[PDB]
Amino acid sequence: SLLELGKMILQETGKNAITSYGSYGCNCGWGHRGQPKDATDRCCFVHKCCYKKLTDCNHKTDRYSYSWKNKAIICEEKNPCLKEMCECDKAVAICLRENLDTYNKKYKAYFKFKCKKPETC
Ligand SMILES: CCCCCCCCCCCC(=O)O
Repeated sequence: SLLELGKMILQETGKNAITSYGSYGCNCGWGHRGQPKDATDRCCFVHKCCYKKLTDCNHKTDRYSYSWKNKAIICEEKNPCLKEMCECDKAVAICLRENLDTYNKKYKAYFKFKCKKPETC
């Protein structure tokens, strides 16, 4: 669920997920995908594409089990779909942390309506 996603992003990036990524670029947070503005935004593009494959569960509302042990995310979910959801989330948290070097506050509250049509997943 969004609960787990936000906890993973805070643990890896050190940033509040809604404030920093809830409206970042053309792909992070609310809305749909678009042409990424930078690397942080490409992370969220990949994340949303990763979510489209989850037909047997709900990425928004269904919670799953995971641990923050030794500064690393471990998915401890046995439900197959919720397991894929956890790995989708884990991937974006790690990806965003890796691109903290090029994170720019200008994209923080992006006007997502002017975003260009996204490429296919
Ligand atoms: C625990 C706090 C709840 C935050 C959950 C939403 C996460 C922020 C949205 C941006 C993540 C992304 O799209 O890559």
